Amino acid sequence: PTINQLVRKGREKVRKKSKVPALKGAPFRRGVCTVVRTVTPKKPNSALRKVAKVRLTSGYEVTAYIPGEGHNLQEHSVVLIRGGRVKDLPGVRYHIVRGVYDAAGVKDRKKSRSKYGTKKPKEA
Amino acid sequence: MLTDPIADMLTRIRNATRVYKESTDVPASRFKEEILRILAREGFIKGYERVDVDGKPYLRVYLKYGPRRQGPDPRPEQVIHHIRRISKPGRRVYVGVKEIPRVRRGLGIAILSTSKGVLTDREARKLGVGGELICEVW
RNA sequence: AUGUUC
RNA sequence: GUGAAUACGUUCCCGGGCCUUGUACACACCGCCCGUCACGCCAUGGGAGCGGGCUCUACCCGAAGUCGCCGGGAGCCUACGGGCAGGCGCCGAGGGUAGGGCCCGUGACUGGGGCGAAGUCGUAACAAGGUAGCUGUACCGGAAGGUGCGGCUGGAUCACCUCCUUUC
RNA sequence: UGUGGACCCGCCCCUUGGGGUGUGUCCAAAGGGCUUUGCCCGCUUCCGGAUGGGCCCGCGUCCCAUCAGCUAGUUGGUGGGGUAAUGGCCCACCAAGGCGACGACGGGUAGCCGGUCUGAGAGGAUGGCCGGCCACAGGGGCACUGAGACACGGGCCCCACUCCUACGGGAGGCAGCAGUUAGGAAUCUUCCGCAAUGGGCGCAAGCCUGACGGAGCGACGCCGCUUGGAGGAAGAAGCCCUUCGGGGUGUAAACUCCUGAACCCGGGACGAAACCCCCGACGAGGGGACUGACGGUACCGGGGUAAUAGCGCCGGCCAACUCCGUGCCAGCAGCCGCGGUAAUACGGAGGGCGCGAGCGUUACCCGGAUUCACUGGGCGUAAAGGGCGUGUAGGCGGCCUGGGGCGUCCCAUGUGAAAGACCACGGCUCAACCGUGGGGGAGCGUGGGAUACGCUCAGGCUAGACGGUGGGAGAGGGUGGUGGAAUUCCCGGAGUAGCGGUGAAAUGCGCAGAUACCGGGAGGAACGCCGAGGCGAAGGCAGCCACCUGGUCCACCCGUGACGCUGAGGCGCGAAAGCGUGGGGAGCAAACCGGAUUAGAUACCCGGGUAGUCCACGCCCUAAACGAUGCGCGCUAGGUCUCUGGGUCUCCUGGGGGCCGAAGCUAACGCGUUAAGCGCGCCGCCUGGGGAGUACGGCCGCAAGGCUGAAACUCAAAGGAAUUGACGGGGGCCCGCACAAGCGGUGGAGCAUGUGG
Ligand SMILES: [Mg+2]
Ligand SMILES: [Mg+2]
Ligand SMILES: [Mg+2]
Ligand SMILES: [Mg+2]
Ligand SMILES: [Mg+2]
Ligand SMILES: [Mg+2]
Ligand SMILES: [Mg+2]
Ligand SMILES: [Mg+2]
Ligand SMILES: [Mg+2]
Ligand SMILES: [Mg+2]
Ligand SMILES: [Mg+2]
Ligand SMILES: [Mg+2]
Ligand SMILES: [Mg+2]
Ligand SMILES: [Mg+2]
Ligand SMILES: [Mg+2]
Ligand SMILES: [Mg+2]
Ligand SMILES: [Mg+2]
Ligand SMILES: [Mg+2]
Ligand SMILES: [Mg+2]
Ligand SMILES: [Mg+2]
Ligand SMILES: [Mg+2]
Ligand SMILES: [Mg+2]
Ligand SMILES: [Mg+2]
Ligand SMILES: [Mg+2]
Ligand SMILES: [Mg+2]
Ligand SMILES: [Mg+2]
Ligand SMILES: [Mg+2]
Ligand SMILES: [Mg+2]
Repeated sequence: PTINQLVRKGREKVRKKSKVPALKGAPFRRGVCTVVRTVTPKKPNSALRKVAKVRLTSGYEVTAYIPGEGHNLQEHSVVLIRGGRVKDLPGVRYHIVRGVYDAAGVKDRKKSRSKYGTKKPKEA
Repeated sequence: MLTDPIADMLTRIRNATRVYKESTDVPASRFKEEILRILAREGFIKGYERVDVDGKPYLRVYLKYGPRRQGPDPRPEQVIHHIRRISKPGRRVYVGVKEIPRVRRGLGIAILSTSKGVLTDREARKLGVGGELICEVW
């Protein structure tokens, strides 16, 4: 634009989009598993992926990935939702925080232990 | 009808220099001359002289170049590598003395209209005055 | 003249 | 051992070479790819309506309180020209009733939309894509689409035109 | 009583209600204590000071225009009321104003600032803690008291909600400190003390003070400190790899010395000297006394133990690799993408890298993002030039001289609080934290000054622009007419067996005589050759004639004298289709009917055919409305063809249209004096693809539809240009028993043999 145009109409400041109505802009959210179930990924990948539909304190029911080999979530398990999507399950915008509320840690886990909510194993 | 005669003058210089003209003609104004006075004094142009094309005042400006050069493309280097209007009718630019620009780290010159006349950055700074940033040259 | 698909 | 026929020609069929051209192909035409229809999931629009929020208009009732008039055939004080009670009124929080505006939520069902490794039907586009394509519009047809009119080249193999250009 | 003050009026000064003055009226007061003819505290009036305030004004202060009109105390006036005070603050009356695209009004969001975070900066984001201002105190209204409040722990009423109740009534407001409960991913002690500093009251003693000073809890944050130090093998064991020699962990450990966090012992703060008391005078000045929550804490001295280490990552970005398990599973994942049986990408091991009382994760902000671009981007083909004129506001404005000094620049000065930031020096053993001092800082006010540029007023010029005269080319537009060719049809003639049509056919026309030929006539549409270029802003415009009419070029250099450029809106124009009312209707021809073609053929080909195509009037307003290139101006080689003016005409000079090209630009293709180059002005537009030119809303339209125009969700691309290929029911050239020319076979029969089954 000419400077006069810029005077008259100016520049539109960007404005940008949450990936994550964990409402409020909370960093986490309590919810209850409504359904726990397995789903299949989008074309390139193939798996039986573990997700829970989750009804939230935030007023919203959404799906959420259950990370870790193995889990203990069932129909009313309480859960901490985390944010983070999965490039592979469409409309899974959130993860479940293992190690919190009714989400158990991941058993036998020994490497990336603090994700996966796993207590430091005893070196008896 | 020429919106910016200064700009048009600077642009006549740049256009001429890019085709290595001996000289060029620019319709005359007192202000235009005062700019050319400086271009000359700082050695970007050999100098100018008033003249009279078809019954009307011009300033014939005498362009200056470097030595002819070796290799493919022997075109002289420009003395005026760059000449750019700053203040312009659509956005006038004014700067007081303490925020006058240092152009190309000393090897360039800015030019301004001041209440003490048309001065370079160095003249103005040493005179203690600001003004309209007419253009910068290097 | 026409004359499909993988 | 004995021992032919035929080849005008290169239009056509299969394969291939060099230059050129278009290309949305590059797993390279046994390529790509379009739309209906069928199935699943997601988010939406519309939807008899229903339910809120805010708001505007008119009308009705109107607390407290300041303020204004009265305080008389009228009580109490008195410092009796006065004051206090008391009475009337304006404004007035709010409330009621009726009709608008805006916003939200929700709704049997329903239009299309996106996504869903290999669904059905045809083959519209990309090669003159086998009717050049695209386009606004209009009619028609399971579906792509077709056809009319006009436009565009982001098409044309040709041709012959005129221009440029390079001759030598 | 009236020092004085208030008020009306007059006078002087001053200039909005400021100061003085005269007469009239009107206005004060409170006592208490002592060692008492003296001191201390109070009381009253006035003047001045200081401090804190109120009200006013300039400028600054977010998103939506899919919010464009708003406004009745509304704008102003007069007179009142009210207040400390101006003011429609409130009320009568009068007038009809006031505000708005420089965004009124409306809707949404938000307390604002010093600062803070980020950033090279400009900017962007933020406004918790600390300071300043505002607002609120369960929601809403209201006043009272008062220097001050419309009052956080005061009051009234309404509403909401709760509590006590003997059922008569009562009571309540933690957004004070703690704390409970609920909501939440999540946020503390119902702590100590008034010793300090500050506040209220009191002569004082002192009382009160959840302000405050401290303690507590929490790695929440920052700074600091520890988990040892020096020695110690060509190098134990274990564990991992292994080419079965080794290699790695690793000087790491074990082990020897050394030091000595914690601990325990002794001692033990500063922060506190005032107020008060005494001398002096209850002044200055000198002297005395009390007082510590933190705390038996900090710290000092003396003893004294080898004494917590974990978290993330090792495919690329990114620093750090091997073995096993696994086998598109389990799983990873920020993006690219890893996983299909040798996976440095999954899980574990060993090993490594990075940090370290922390390390990671998620969320949000800035960065990277020159990806909203002022600094600092773009629109021919990538997203982006408005379909074209005309024009309003606005933005911008040639040459010369003077006046003004608003912009602008300069100087002084005021202001820019403190804290923070920055520099220096200092205090805590350092640092964090803190002190003290120093330099800054745009803004804005005031004074003085400069006048180049911008502005402004005045005069001037003629290079821009318009005009005069004279010439010109043109399918530029409109209305009227009229000319020939052709098609169709009608009436005839003449003549007879087919015409028509396709790849081939048929439908169809034709013995009621078609086709071809000739005469007569009608009617509609379009104008062959000329004809490639020309005109118009675009759309677009083609026989000839006449009238009306617009643009445009050139010449003379004759007149005006910057009158200019652009242009948000607005107005008008706008192909074709289409719509309405009429007309007209030859040819053509959506739809439609027939014939073919086909697997089907709702198409392509054939025969017919209605709207429509034509005209008038009125709509519609779109388009590949294209040069996919906004307008205007200046500047930067040329060559060549062409239209149309001018020229002491073998060339020059202007205006147009083309092709090739200097420099330059461009991602490239390409563009290049008809710019996409170099620049200035102004408009318009873009900001990944899809969703979608869709929905909603609004405007327009008779309707079809137009304009304006999102989001959810989704994808990791969509895309431009050029490159190498490959491909073509593209082209040119060229080959092979490829066809063609031939001769002989296979496919049929028996059988042999290989194969499917
Ligand atoms: Mg991992
Ligand atoms: Mg080829
Ligand atoms: Mg059709
Ligand atoms: Mg008054
Ligand atoms: Mg008051
Ligand atoms: Mg708020
Ligand atoms: Mg930056
Ligand atoms: Mg409360
Ligand atoms: Mg309270
Ligand atoms: Mg809770
Ligand atoms: Mg930026
Ligand atoms: Mg860009
Ligand atoms: Mg395109
Ligand atoms: Mg484009
Ligand atoms: Mg255009
Ligand atoms: Mg104007
Ligand atoms: Mg003048
Ligand atoms: Mg003249
Ligand atoms: Mg039209
Ligand atoms: Mg038409
Ligand atoms: Mg019609
Ligand atoms: Mg119709
Ligand atoms: Mg036909
Ligand atoms: Mg366009
Ligand atoms: Mg060119
Ligand atoms: Mg609509
Ligand atoms: Mg043969
Ligand atoms: Mg046989």
